[PDB]
Amino acid sequence: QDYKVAEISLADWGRKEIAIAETEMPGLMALREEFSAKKPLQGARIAGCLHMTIQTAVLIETLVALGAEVRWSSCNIFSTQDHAASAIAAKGIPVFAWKGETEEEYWWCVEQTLSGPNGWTPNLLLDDGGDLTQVVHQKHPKLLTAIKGVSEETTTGVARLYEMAKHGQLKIPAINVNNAVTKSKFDNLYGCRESLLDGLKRATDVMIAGKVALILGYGDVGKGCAQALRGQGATVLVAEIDPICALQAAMEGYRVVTLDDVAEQVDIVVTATGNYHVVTHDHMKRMRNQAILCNIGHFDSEIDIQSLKQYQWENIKPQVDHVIFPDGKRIIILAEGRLVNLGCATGHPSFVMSASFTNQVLAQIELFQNSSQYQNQVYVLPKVLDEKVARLHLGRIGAKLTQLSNEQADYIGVDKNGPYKPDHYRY
Amino acid sequence: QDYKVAEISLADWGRKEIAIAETEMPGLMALREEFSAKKPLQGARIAGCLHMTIQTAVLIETLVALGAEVRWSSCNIFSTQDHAASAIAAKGIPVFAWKGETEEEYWWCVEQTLSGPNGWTPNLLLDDGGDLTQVVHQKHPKLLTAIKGVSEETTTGVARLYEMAKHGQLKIPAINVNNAVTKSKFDNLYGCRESLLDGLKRATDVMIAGKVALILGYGDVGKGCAQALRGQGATVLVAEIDPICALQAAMEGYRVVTLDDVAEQVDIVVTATGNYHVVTHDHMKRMRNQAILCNIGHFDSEIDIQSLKQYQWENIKPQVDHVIFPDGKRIIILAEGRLVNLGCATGHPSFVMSASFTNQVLAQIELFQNSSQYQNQVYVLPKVLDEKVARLHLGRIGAKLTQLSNEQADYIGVDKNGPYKPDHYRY
Ligand SMILES: NC(=O)c1ccc[n+]([C@@H]2O[C@H](COP(=O)([O-])OP(=O)(O)OC[C@H]3O[C@@H](n4cnc5c(N)ncnc54)[C@H](O)[C@@H]3O)[C@@H](O)[C@H]2O)c1
Ligand SMILES: NC(=O)c1ccc[n+]([C@@H]2O[C@H](COP(=O)([O-])OP(=O)(O)OC[C@H]3O[C@@H](n4cnc5c(N)ncnc54)[C@H](O)[C@@H]3O)[C@@H](O)[C@H]2O)c1
Repeated sequence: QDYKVAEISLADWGRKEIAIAETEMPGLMALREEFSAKKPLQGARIAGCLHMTIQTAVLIETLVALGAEVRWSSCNIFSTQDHAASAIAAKGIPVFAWKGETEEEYWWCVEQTLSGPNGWTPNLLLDDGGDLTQVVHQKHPKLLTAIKGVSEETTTGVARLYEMAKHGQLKIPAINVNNAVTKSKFDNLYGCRESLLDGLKRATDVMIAGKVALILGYGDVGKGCAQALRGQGATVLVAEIDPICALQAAMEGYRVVTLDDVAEQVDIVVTATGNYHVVTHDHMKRMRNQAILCNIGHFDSEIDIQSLKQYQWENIKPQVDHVIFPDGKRIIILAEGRLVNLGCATGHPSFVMSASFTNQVLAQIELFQNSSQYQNQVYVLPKVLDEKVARLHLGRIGAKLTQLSNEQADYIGVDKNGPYKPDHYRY
Repeated sequence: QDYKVAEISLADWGRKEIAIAETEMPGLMALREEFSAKKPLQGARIAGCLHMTIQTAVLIETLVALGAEVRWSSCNIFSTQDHAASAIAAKGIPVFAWKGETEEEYWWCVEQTLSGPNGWTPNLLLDDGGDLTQVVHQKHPKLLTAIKGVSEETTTGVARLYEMAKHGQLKIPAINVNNAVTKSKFDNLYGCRESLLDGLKRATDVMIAGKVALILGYGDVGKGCAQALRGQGATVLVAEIDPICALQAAMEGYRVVTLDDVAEQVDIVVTATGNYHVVTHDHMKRMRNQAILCNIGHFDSEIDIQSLKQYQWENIKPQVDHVIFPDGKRIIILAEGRLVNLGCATGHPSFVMSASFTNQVLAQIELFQNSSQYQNQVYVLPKVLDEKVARLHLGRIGAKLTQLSNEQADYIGVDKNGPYKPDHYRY
């Protein structure tokens, strides 16, 4: 068995939910219809490290339908949906992922995607968070020469690529999929606007209405989280280090505050910073009894979980834990500080993951075909492809585009078929 | 009298409202405090073409306090606040602006800023919409050699600059002030979110709640307009030519439709496209009795007002008119299709105009000092100045910034004092 999953017999349940998700993912299904005959990824050998969800299974099978061979692992120890991994494993696709991995099992799973039977080695990386990129660069540099490039899913992974490039550590071309508009401004924002609530509500019977909720970070994710909780009747506080993002939050009616000031006043804390130890031991000590603490940023290091090692952890149910302080006060921590929407729920819904993953497929096609035209730097896909991604998703939600006349295209200086905005337009 | 205004005796009223606006405009007052002693604009001779409002008077006096000599005109025939122009005129600053100019008077006013007593000629342009830039390039090309550059306020003006550059018509450096983040994402969005309602409510006793309102265009302005009307209980429809902006509107719960389809179904139509003849005669013929039609984009050419020339126009009150169709049906048109928030009300509130105009002052300083380092192209101010603008406005609305620790700055790859985002971050 060239796979490792929890229970293979969950495959039929996974297939059923995959069939449903396909009908919510028109971008991926359109790429199959456009490309599955020509097979533009025949000869592609993709090592993938990205949350093994039902939506990711549709990504995997789209890559396969386009001719790729892949080997897959998840980029988080709690984010796998076992029945999704099983459905993929049942198709014969090598996948190494289950919900609740140890850290040792996590890195073993990543390692399994770098080599397969018969001397299989990847010529492409598909990464979400930079761990697979890290492993190849730091531990298998012999693989780097045959890797055409990496396409990277998330903000934290791109930050790691930027730092590698700055220091001359990046040795392959990189496509920043996060900063496709149809990713960052949809997945990160609208996806989290729904899936933060999913994780919070599955984990606890805590009411949102009337609570004081603090969001750390007001980037694309924090913007969605703030919208989510405000709609449900919470008083929403925001912390920011960036004065432009702080001003945006203030102009939406949020008080912009520091956790140092407000730790005693909050019922719910959501870290969305992409940063390190924004919630410290003293904050958690100061938090009220039964306060809820979770992280929706990529790595659990947003919270200094290590400071809680000596307290009793009393498990409530899977991925919901009480940490009991010596004075008897308790806090509720979700998923041990790992990504809450994927640890305590099922991640983003299918429709918005389709926009992200259509971008992923196009990046893989571009790297596989034209990696020779790229240097060892970070790039984004051109705006014409970004607009194509949006176009492919309009029909599902019944949106009808107006067509420019010739004089209207000339008036604003665009082609009738786009692209419709200057390169640095921010939407 | 080196000025032309409506009634100079309104100056004391203008001074009173200017004093109030100063307390809402901390960015401009901070630049006075930082720079009024060193006078970085001593020797600057600015021709300005920008809505002569109370907020613009604070801009003008900030430039003057920094050492500039200016001559001012408005960029719209209805947008001047007569008492603001009078307060400026009373200070001895040459200004040529009144509410309700004819088109001949409008262009005469622009012409007055290009020459003053004693052979005064500008060495800097400050433009909002591109009309002043057009006049200098097309009718006074002798002035171009001594003009250090132009800073441009709005989306439509930047579009005109881009087209000039593409064809080799741009003969001075240009600073795109619109695409400072602290302008486009604040002024265009939050400003219009308030000032569309201002104009609509001052013009008519029309209730928003229960109405079907159509916004043409879902860029920064249309986004604010949609938010405004939705908060007040209207069913909000959106039209778009750009599939990314259409998808954004759909993901906020707006039906994305064409005016060709829905003309008979709408109570209110707001053009926010920056484009040409998006509302045609047939649309207006099809609109219901007492339907309200207005434009919040820069030029009245969004609506083919010319098609209504032969119908009776029955004035309701200043800038509110009935157009009576031969079948007896009437539509209400605001400000003859000119900018509704400035024609039927007073434009954006002071706080957000401060962020825009602080950017304007910094662009003028940069052009005056360093125009030699620029070619005849369009540029934006660097992100460090954009962040400074936001920083200067945080105190007024009580927002408290978190400070990065050293390890946190290193973790995300930024300096503790910024800039905090990559150059192409979209906020
Ligand atoms: N859970 C999900 O489904 C999901 C989806 C996309 C991204 N992410 C992850 O979420 C994180 C945020 O993503 P994003 O796209 O919003 O990034 P972003 O850079 O757009 O937003 C992060 C924000 O955090 C702020 N910040 C940084 N340090 C801070 C501190 N100490 N205190 C307060 N604010 C601070 C920054 O100023 C910035 O505005 C990343 O780790 C990203 O990989 C998660
Ligand atoms: N009233 C104000 O206070 C104010 C403030 C800022 C800008 N403006 C003006 O408003 C206009 C829009 O500014 P913006 O910053 O939102 O620009 P933008 O480019 O961000 O938004 C314009 C949008 O209109 C869409 N569009 C173009 N042609 C269309 C058509 N035929 N049908 C439907 N949609 C169409 C474009 O796709 C785009 O998304 C410009 O003229 C700008 O100068 C007015």
